[PDB]
Amino acid sequence: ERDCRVSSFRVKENFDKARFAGTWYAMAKKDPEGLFLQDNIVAEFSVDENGHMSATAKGRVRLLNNWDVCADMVGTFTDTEDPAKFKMKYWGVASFLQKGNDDHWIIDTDYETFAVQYSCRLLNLDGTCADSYSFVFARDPSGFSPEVQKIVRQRQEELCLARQYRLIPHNGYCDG
Ligand SMILES: C/C=C(C)/C=C/C=C(C)/C=C/C1=C(C)CCCC1(C)C
Repeated sequence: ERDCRVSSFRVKENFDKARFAGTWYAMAKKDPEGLFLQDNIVAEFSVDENGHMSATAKGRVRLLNNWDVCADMVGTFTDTEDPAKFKMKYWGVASFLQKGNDDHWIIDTDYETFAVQYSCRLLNLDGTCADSYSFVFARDPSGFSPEVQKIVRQRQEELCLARQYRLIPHNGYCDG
């Protein structure tokens, strides 16, 4: 039944950049292949006068050589024909941190409690996703109500990502 094609995934209706501004604590995540942020992830979103969205993010990353580093990351977003789908250019303040460009979609959000984000980095020949990442954010570091948890589980299912997220710890590693 349900369609796993990236192109059929619903997104946030009439997304509002200005209401999305602010601090968002990552609560759970579904990792992509390769190096990614491990934990202690906190993102901060901003929208200037011209409507240009940007964000800064802090998170712990395990370098291949076993060092643990706190990554200071920056991302700028470009608008598209869909208010909830953006192209994200990102880079770190330290030269060794990953740089790239990645789609950034806002699956769902109430602006005040939770948000579900999603990025497909590589499409299969059938249109499904072969390499994705998804974050579940909260406005409160204490998490969500059971009521909101139900909604979030729903969205995970529609991303065909159910049963594949892991809880993310916050223990002050990058100053929390
Ligand atoms: C080794 C360093 C690694 C992998 C860093 C990866 C950082 C990455 C995914 C950052 C993504 C985000 C940015 C910039 C802005 C806010 C939201 C996101 C979606 C949190």
